[PDB]
Amino acid sequence: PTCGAHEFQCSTSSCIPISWVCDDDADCSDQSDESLEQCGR
Amino acid sequence: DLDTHFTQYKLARPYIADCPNCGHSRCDSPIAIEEVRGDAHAGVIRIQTSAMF
Amino acid sequence: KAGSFGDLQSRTSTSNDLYANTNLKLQRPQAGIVHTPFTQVPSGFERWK
Ligand SMILES: [Ca+2]
Repeated sequence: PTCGAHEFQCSTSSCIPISWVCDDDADCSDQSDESLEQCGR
Repeated sequence: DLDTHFTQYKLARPYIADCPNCGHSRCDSPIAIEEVRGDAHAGVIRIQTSAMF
Repeated sequence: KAGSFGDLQSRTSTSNDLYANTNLKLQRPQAGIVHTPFTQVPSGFERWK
């Protein structure tokens, strides 16, 4: 499923807040947030 | 974003406040330990100072 | 009783009202420095644990 408007879903129904993306922290289990595509680094 | 956690911290500055026992005679220092918090479960503490990191 | 169990009683977890007696007492700052020193009995919840 999908998470709410204030949550960004990484993978496998685990979502983090919008400010928690590209903030030097792999909060998610799949670490999809800091990937070169979403972060660009 | 890393910048989202520092939007309200750019408006703040360090300060010099007194603290006892720099060396021997209770200085006025840029580092001033205020409100040490030690209520965790593995000896991890949080220290608030006057400097900005 | 300021040191036993109910020295900080709040009606719910986010209540604006808060009853708290802790025997707080303000002392004189000394020798020409700026600080506010106080004196109070330690926590009754910590003593309960
Ligand atoms: Ca993150």
